[PDB]
Amino acid sequence: LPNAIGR
Amino acid sequence: APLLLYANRRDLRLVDATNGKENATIVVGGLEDAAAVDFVFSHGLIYWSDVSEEAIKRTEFNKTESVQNVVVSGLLSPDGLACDWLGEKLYWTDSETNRIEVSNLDGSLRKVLFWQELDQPRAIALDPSSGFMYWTDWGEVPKIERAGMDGSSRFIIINSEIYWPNGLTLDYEEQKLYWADAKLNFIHKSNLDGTNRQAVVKGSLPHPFALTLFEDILYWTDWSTHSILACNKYTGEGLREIHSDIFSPMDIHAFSQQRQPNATNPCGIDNGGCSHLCLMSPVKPFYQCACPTGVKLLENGKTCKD
Repeated sequence: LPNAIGR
Repeated sequence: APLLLYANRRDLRLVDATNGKENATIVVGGLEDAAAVDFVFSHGLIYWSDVSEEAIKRTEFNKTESVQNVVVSGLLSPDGLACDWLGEKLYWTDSETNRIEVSNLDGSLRKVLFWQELDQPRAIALDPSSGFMYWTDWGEVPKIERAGMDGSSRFIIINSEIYWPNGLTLDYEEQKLYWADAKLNFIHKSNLDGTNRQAVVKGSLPHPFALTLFEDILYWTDWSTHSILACNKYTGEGLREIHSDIFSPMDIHAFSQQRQPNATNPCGIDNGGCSHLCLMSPVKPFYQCACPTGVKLLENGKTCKD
């Protein structure tokens, strides 16, 4: 999840 | 100093970079998770991705009360998109299906260009009058690649000192590539083939996400500072926050015709004689006919099998 585009 | 167009999850905004203290204007509101953004200035179009609606949409920015219109659907994670304002095409990355795909501006004639050796593709930038496309991948093998805009001649151009390459843009006047790395906290530049790499902003950027350029100034969004920053594109000096308190800044462009300057479309007036897609190409005659996914191009190099 770090750096992932959230929601 | 130009207007800057940025995605902001719930909306797309424009802010004047000479006056980012003022509140941005909302170009399109009521969005769920707008992430990528780009435009075709001459056509009066703005495009964006929505990673919750799993779609690319567009709006007509010179019309009053023009709707949002879905042009591509079923995109699991459309983390990056770029508009080819010359060949009139729409390119995007998908970090869940691990693909780079193109279509016409209306979403028709979809063609997967790359589907191997992608892990976390993200930014994508085009040089239509040279027939090249550039993208980043922040996955297990972090890299910047370029290829023909027709899917030809794919090459890794940066694969060292790289970890979260999020932002990517071109300087069309100087023929330089610029990128921002959110793990290494910097902005670098290189020639278009990756050679002659140089640091611009050497460090101390918390979490840059997207990068654009206008005249002598770089502009980027930062996920940790919730702002747009700027600095000189040669020296990295003059680093200033120009617009802050942004809900969730995402992709960004300098919103100007001069960032999409006029050139001859090598497809001419008859779509290159191509039956389906006429894509920009880095080699003469500087277009290449192409067909939707799964469809074969006949021996003439122009007509897709009907």
